[PDB]
Amino acid sequence: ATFEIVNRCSYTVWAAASKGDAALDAGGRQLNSGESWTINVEPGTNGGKIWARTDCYFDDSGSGICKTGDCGGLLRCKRFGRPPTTLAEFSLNQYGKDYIDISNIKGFNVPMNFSPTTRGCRGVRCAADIVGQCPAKLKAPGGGCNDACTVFQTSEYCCTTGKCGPTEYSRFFKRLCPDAFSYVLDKPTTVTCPGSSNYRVTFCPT
Repeated sequence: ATFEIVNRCSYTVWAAASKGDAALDAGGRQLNSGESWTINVEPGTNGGKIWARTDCYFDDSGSGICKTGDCGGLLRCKRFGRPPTTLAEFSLNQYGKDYIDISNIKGFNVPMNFSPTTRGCRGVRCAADIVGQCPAKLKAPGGGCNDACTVFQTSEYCCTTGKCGPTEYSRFFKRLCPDAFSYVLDKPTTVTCPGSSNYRVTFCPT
């Protein structure tokens, strides 16, 4: 499957793509404002994620640090990124269909559109100014808007027991971005696409 990753932000981002225990494609790359990077994701990938990282520094070996979304200090991510991270999430070729969503469960750093480039389903978007409107207690000093689990480490926010409800903090993310997951047991905003669809992830779509 092809994913075209487009940075429409005025600032540089370092895109990342992983399924948690491996890179997808090269796993990460710098995208200056306006740049596009097309990756190939193996059919059947379950639990893949694409995200932006901000304010990164990498040495010549590809080792360094990012203020949001850092994946063990690597340019080329093999693992998931440090919150806060707006997440484009997908599982491909799952009994004939693909499943996509955007999630704010690990917070928000950069606005995103995640859309098919092929027929048969709709995209999803979370492009509100979540960072600017972020509740004071969720603001990440390093940049971005943390989720409440990350900040407070409670069963209720992290849904540890598999029982949790919406919270004042989840409702903030849901108000600004109704079409993204705001907490683990949110009413799903997953889109079912034809199996083997292709996609585009656009940072700062508006």
